[PDB]
Amino acid sequence: PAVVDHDNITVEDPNRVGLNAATLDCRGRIYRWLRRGPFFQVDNYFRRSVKLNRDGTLPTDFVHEAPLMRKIIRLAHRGHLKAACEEYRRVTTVPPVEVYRALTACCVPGAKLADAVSIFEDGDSKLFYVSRDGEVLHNLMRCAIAARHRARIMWVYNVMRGRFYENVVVRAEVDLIWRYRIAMIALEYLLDHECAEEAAAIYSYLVEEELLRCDVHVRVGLHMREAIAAGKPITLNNDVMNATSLVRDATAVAPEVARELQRRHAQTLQNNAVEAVGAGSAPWSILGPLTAIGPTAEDTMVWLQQHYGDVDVMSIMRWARFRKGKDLMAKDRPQYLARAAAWIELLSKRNREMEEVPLTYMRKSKPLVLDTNSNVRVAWQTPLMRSGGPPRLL
Amino acid sequence: QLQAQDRIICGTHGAGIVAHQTAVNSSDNPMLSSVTTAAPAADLSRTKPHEGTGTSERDPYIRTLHNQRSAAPESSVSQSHTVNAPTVDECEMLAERWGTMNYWHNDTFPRLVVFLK
Amino acid sequence: PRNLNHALNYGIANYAYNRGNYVETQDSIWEEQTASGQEGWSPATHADGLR
Amino acid sequence: AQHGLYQQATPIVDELHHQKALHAGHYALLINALACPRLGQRILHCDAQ
Amino acid sequence: TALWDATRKIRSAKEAALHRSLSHNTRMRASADLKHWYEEDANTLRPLAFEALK
Amino acid sequence: VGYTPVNPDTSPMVAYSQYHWHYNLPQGMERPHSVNRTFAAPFQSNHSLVNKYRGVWIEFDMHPAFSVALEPQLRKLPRGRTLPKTPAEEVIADYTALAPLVDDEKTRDLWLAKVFQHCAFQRCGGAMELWERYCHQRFTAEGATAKPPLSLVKSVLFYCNKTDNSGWRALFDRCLKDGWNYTPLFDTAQWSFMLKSIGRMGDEDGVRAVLEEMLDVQADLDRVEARSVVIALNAVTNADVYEFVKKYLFNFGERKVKFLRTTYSDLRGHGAGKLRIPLKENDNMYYHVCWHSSIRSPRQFSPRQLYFDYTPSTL
Amino acid sequence: WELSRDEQLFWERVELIRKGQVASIGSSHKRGYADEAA
Amino acid sequence: THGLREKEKHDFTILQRTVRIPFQGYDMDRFLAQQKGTPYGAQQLPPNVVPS
Amino acid sequence: MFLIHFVHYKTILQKYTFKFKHIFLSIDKYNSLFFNISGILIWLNIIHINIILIKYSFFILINNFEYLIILIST
Amino acid sequence: CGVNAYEFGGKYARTYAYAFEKAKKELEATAASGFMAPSLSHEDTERLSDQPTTSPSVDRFASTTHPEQRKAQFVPRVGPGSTPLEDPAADQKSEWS
Amino acid sequence: YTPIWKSDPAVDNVAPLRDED
Amino acid sequence: SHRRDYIRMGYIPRYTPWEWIAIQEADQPLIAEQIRQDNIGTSYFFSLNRYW
Amino acid sequence: LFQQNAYRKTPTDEHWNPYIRRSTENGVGHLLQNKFDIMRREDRLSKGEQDLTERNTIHYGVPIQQIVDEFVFRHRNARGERPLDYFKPFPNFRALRLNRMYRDVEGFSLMKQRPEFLEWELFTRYRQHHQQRRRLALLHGLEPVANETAQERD
Amino acid sequence: HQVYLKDMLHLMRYPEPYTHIIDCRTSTQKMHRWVPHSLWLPRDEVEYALQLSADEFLDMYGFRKPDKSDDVILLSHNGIYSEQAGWEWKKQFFQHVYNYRGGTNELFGESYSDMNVSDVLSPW
Amino acid sequence: EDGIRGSEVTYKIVLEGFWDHHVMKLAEDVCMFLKDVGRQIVEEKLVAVRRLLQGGAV
Amino acid sequence: TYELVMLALSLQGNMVEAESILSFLRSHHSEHITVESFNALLLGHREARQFDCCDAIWQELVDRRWPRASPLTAELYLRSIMDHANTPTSEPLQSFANINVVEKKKVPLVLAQMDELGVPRTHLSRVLMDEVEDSLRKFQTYRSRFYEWGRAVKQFDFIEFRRRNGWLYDLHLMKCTTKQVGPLRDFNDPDAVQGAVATAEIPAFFNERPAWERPPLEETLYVTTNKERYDDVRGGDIYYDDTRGLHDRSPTWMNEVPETRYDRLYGVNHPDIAKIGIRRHLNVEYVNRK
Amino acid sequence: MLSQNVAKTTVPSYYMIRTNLPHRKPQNQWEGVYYYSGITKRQRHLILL
Ligand SMILES: O=c1ccn([C@@H]2O[C@H](COP(=O)(O)OP(=O)(O)OP(=O)(O)O)[C@@H](O)[C@H]2O)c(=O)[nH]1
Ligand SMILES: [Mg+2]
Repeated sequence: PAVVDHDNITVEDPNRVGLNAATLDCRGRIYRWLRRGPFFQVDNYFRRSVKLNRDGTLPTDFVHEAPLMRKIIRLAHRGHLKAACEEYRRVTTVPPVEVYRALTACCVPGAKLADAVSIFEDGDSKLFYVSRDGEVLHNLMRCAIAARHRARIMWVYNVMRGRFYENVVVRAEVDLIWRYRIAMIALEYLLDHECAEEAAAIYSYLVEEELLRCDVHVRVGLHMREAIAAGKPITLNNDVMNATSLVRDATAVAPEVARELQRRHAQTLQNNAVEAVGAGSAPWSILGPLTAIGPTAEDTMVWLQQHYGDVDVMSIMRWARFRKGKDLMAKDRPQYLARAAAWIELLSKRNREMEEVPLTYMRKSKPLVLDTNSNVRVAWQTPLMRSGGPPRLL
Repeated sequence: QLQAQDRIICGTHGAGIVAHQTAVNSSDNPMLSSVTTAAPAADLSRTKPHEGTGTSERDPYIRTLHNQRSAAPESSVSQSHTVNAPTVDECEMLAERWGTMNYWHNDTFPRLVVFLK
Repeated sequence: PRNLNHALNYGIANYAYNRGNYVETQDSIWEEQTASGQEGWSPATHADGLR
Repeated sequence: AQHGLYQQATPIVDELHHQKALHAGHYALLINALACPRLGQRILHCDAQ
Repeated sequence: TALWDATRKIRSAKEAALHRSLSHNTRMRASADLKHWYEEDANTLRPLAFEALK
Repeated sequence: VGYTPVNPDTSPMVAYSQYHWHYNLPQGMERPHSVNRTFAAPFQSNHSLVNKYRGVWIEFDMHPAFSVALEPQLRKLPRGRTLPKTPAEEVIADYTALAPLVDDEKTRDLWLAKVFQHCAFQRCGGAMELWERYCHQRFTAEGATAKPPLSLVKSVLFYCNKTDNSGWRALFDRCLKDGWNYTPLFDTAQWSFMLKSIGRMGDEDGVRAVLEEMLDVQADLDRVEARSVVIALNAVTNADVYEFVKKYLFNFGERKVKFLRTTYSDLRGHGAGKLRIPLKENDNMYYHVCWHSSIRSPRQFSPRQLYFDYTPSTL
Repeated sequence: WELSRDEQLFWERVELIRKGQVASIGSSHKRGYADEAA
Repeated sequence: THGLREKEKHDFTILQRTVRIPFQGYDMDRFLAQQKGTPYGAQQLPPNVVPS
Repeated sequence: MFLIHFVHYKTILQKYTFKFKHIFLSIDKYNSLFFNISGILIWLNIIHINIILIKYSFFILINNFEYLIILIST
Repeated sequence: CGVNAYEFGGKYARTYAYAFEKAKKELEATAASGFMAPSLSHEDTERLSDQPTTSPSVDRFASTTHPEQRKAQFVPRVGPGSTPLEDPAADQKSEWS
Repeated sequence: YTPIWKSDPAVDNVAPLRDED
Repeated sequence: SHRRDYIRMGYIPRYTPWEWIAIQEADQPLIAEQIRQDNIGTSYFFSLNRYW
Repeated sequence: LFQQNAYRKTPTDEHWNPYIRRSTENGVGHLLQNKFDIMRREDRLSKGEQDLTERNTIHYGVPIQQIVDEFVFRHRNARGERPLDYFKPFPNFRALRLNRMYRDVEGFSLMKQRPEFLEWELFTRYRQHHQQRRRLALLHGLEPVANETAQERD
Repeated sequence: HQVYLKDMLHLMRYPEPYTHIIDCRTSTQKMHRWVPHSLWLPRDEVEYALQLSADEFLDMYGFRKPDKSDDVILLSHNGIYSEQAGWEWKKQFFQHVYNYRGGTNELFGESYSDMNVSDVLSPW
Repeated sequence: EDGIRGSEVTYKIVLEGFWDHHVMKLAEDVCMFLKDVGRQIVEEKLVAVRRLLQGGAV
Repeated sequence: TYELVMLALSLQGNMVEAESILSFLRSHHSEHITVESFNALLLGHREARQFDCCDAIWQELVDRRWPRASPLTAELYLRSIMDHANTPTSEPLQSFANINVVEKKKVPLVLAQMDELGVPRTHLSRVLMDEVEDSLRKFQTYRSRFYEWGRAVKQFDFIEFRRRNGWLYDLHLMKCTTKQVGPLRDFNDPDAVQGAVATAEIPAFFNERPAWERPPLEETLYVTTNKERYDDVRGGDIYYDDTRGLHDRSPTWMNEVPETRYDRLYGVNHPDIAKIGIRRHLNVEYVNRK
Repeated sequence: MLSQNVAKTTVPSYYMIRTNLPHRKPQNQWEGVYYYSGITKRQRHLILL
């Protein structure tokens, strides 16, 4: 099989790789050349070199091109995006994942979404999915956040869950911890801007992957790292997890959250009942679906459990803690309260069912006995609307 | 707009112009010389959805009527520029309603007069 | 009962209108085909025979 | 109830209503539970495809 | 009336059993029969009421 | 008329003739054609797939608690599609040191699978002890009930295959129906490496067992890489196993068989260098391979070569 | 049980049939098939 | 199998060549009804049968 | 042993009917348009013209395959 | 006393019992499979040893390799739309609702 | 070119079963 | 399909029949790039400079 | 009989094919799976509606256009059923169609079935009267309103 | 349609009522054993046998003529004669007709031939 | 703009034959086709629009 | 309450009423409407098997982008698509191919909409994702593949795959049509000599001798091969149909077969088969049925 | 062997040279492009399992 030396090319052509016009046996070759696909030269040059290693290792590390990648990264870090791309163009071999991490991370501050997305899309399926990574994805999601693009948040998330092809066949799939983080800033955003649907989707995925308790697992994981550093034994127990400051603090705030839920709900009931009449008080607010809380800690956890208990409330109170690096529980109490309240309100189907507005009751009808219009119908009338009238069936 | 359009175009299998009451019996006409008297129809029999045993109109030799849902075409009458008679439920909410100047001062059923009354 | 007016056409189908009156019958039809949306105010075409 | 044993739930509920320990939203909770939607899952996924 | 409610519940239960059975069985679904669904009902299935004593 | 045939698409005198459609007829479509709908052909490229993992996926399930805690040690081990070059001795020393400190069976075992894999990539021979030091007691020794995590099995097996070793035969046998039954869950890659190593060390009987097992477990035969099957069938000199290998050779596909012949003929051929250890000459097997190939492929008719010596008789 | 019974029954019928053949044909020989030449 | 069914259908098609479209009346309700003998004074007596 | 003698019931009912056309009902044929041929010109070595029916010809075919032929009002 | 009339009497008794035990076993599979019964064609099972001698999966045709001979009847019947009936391709068989 | 491989040994498949029974 | 005079007796459809359209349409795949959906924006910096 | 079932193991043998599966020819019995659908089918057959399972085979019948075409083909232009205006120079597209009765004749009982002498002309004059009524109506703005009750109609 | 060895053993241990195994062996000389639940219709007689009415048939072969819906398995030494008899069972239209290949030889370990035909062709 | 003069999306199909009447008749066919497909689609969008007009949230 | 009632009516398959309810809600109460209503109607139409309304409601729900569609919604509409796509027509339309498969071609469009709406495609039943993935693999392709998909090699390989599975019938290069159909004869003239204006390959089920003219089922009772004459034919057709009866035998058959115990029944119309039959010697009582 | 493998060429001779009869079928315009859409027995098995 022919191979082209790009160093050694001579007029003499020792290897006999060139296409000769007049030699014996040249004909079918010449035809073969004129029959070639549109990308033939380029595609074959690209695939004959640049292929996945027998190990499962990317081609990504090559000596001659390394200083270039160093330059790209170093440029992206000082925040020159265009410069970095102008050098990206000059790259002959697949660049390492670090390149893409740098480029997208550079893309985040200025909010450019489109360029980040096209970077990542350049790394997917073209280049063997060097660009499928936790960190890169993470940057993409944070970009979608900056630019307030809902559909693109969902798009990024959808990419990160991945497909049978990229998951099983390629074996390029994001790390567990990273999936947690991405999904979590997405959920943060959605629940803050009151998007019920996509919040419900992402939350349902968290539920499904057993990721509800995860932040705890990471905290516990660091303490256990220092404990292995000192040489002591470590284990995963419920007592070890409920010893964490996170869990303890959440448990401490629980009754306050529940009281806030109660107040908010009561006042929503009030509003609905007043709008029902178009403004006194309607009967709608007299007795609502929420039961009064007993005066205790256990009564609180139980109450939350039975009324709001389709969601896991403890984990949501954990997530609602930090905002933009600021700790809400230890600085602003009421803001944290209204936030955990809002999030539990949004993520639960039960609360949604009980917070609804009273609607008027639709009349059934029969068509006229003497026809004039097809559009004019005889409406059924409830016993309430006509007192008197003969005794009638349903 | 035919007379009894459904009973005939939609409800009858032939669009009315195929005569289903016909005997397949042998005829003495010169051109009908190919016609052979038919055996009576198969008694307990399960047909293909596009056919029949040819007994009656209710059961033709070839079924024309589709078995799907039938929906008459969507009116080309303007729903927007037409103004109907005011309903009750419209007159309750009349204070929140947004009309065209043609809707308030409309020649038949002006809504402004009602709104003020 | 839906047959109250039957006497007006005996044995022939029930009608809610006078079927001996030409004008009123045609008017009934008019109103029907109006309510069904076969008849009504529609943006004109060049071919509709404006004259 | 949710797991699809209503039979074992009936005596308990009867006895609860007896002592007047049940209140407004609680009945909602129970009647809603009678739809077995922890069974809803096993059916949805396995059987109904 | 109450007894009727109870009986109705019982027959309902028997039939529900049959229904789960027929819906989940492939080899019986193989022969295409509506009859399978009607060839056993609250009359035919067990427990039989007139057999209760023994 | 000439030595150059009229191309019937361009030529009006063809197109517009009585045996085709003249231009004054109404130019519609004659009949519909559903080709791709009636019978559909599955996709097999002549080129192998570009993005496939090509190696043995070791299935890292670790709890995201220890996976944070053990990160400084793990980072030296392989993650997905990443193969750090850290010296094997160091990693084994790390596990030997820290692993008794952690209480989980799952975590320790997953960790160990990763160690084995990392050592299998550098071909270090002193790994097998870790099997006899920790694991052998509760899994392969004296009918111990415990059933090993699949990751571990796959990893150790890949190590025995990469570093040529006898120990594999004890593990493999434990994975059949009556034992742990991990056999249906193996990657195609696994079987490839297995057959390759086994064929290198030259066990006809190991080969027969493994091919039997692959055929039964419904592995993907034609997508088992050619190199490994050729090496494995190369090592077979015994009469019985030879019979078995004809009868088994029929279990492959037409294409696969042609490129088995081709792979074989290249491997003792020009491509002899492609191998780390050169092949050993098996003439009967190589021949029977080329023969199977000549049989299963379609026959071309070359009358001058067949009937070259024929003569008519008036008998 | 029934396997045994049916066995003897079988060889019985085989017997009778075979005797029928030899009797009617007259001989124990039979033709080949025109395809059994080759 | 002998295809007499198919021949029956085709022959029906042949017979169709002759027939007219029926006259359904100017007032079609009235006509249909009169045909069935419902309206007033439209009642016809059964054809008199010679006793056997 | 044998307790009884019985009459052998069977359900032979065919009630479902499945026919599947053999593959050769849908196989292709060559169909042609057929007009009355008004005339013919043939030419290979020597041009020969037949004329069946003399009329203004509405249509003309030309075919080159071996002999040149012109089928007039074909 | 008349068992020898029925299918579960005599020589076929052993068959009946066989079936019976299979059923039990089979039921357990359906209990494990989520009450969606496994394939009647036994395409679900992992091992070739698994599929019973009874299953329709076992390929009984005149010839294994030569496709002309794999027909059920004398000529090769086609499905609606002139789609091949006799030996279905993998994508022709659809299990959908 | 036939036979391809050695035909199966004379083994009787019927006997073992009937012996068990 | 039911028309037995189709090419033989001289009936050649002036309008290609619905069924046939449905089939020809059903046979070939639809290019994915023909859908034309852009919700992001134009990529100013990177897009034109992408891998060679 | 051989043709129907040769090696056939079960009636559904070919039902791996989704298109043979839902064919309703033999009956609907194999497309009923769960009790629920069978109750439903029972219900809707008692209400005189169509059975939803029968909709498994989509049957587009022959369109009306095709029917009329076949009719007027079998009749070699069917001159019996044409309006006389069809035989005069340049008939408009309304004269191009068959003899169907429209809705305009529905209120006139003077002409019974056979209209006597001058009846038809009289009727035609009534018809024109109504067309002018419609014109006056649209003119001064009193026409049917799709919504209207009977008092407003009155 | 072929019937494999497994099917045959399974049909020895657990037989079906209306499944009939049938012996095609031509010469009484060479048949030294009995196939479980089998019945003897020799190949040479098949063409006549199938032309019989059920009564005439019962009379001649001493067992019931299988219906056309029932499974009929054919058996011989090589499988050759069982195949020719198979075509015969097919022509009279029988719905399930199966042929065990190398049947009695695989069963009983006997090496025999229904007919003598040899692989080698005589040089033209 | 109203009526004919204006639209959201304009498609132009340029048909090309070797013979004039070919492309003419072709144009008639394709045109009839797009008349029916066109009616279908636009009708559906119309019922959607009418629903939307009848009421809905923001 | 209302979305529950809608769901009830829908499960019943009663659309008229369900949509009436949605209409009421649209008119008066609109600002409260959730997605589960459109889910109700969707599922409903899917039951009644009206797929154009199933389409109408998805398109409408895409236009108004509120309330947001749910992955359940897309599950419903997509399911509906596959359902429509898998239904057969009646026999008149079944001649050439199964039509309704075109509805699957709808999918890669719908999928695209899911991206624009922010409905993640990875929330779909595994079942449906298989079905839809198969739909994609049927009709979708990229620019890349499309530049290369007509390579002669690929075409011919497809031809070959068809060759190994023995379906050559529909392929272009690989079929050779033989049979011609002759003209119809007019009573208006025998004299007229017809000739061919044009020629087209069309399936034989258009014109083939009517079922009542031809012998009964020819597929089963007659083995027919269309074949070429080996001799030179001076005139006439170079392809003839070789037909033989399935049950055809040599006139000499009795002799080419070994003699049987029947032979002495020769030329006898009503034999006593009980007499030469073995049952009479075999049975002790032997009741003869005749 | 396979009966649909049928000679596409006439016996080699001077009729090929001295006549205007073309050597191949003309391309069929309405024949779709053969492309690969489908699965294996192996793949179906995998999915079901
Ligand atoms: O099919 C192939 C093709 C190519 N190679 C390439 O040939 C080199 C040496 O070829 P070998 O295949 O002889 O080495 P090996 O078995 O020890 O390699 P591993 O599989 O253990 O990695 C391998 O290291 C790889 O680079 C294969 O191993 N297999
Ligand atoms: Mg030169």
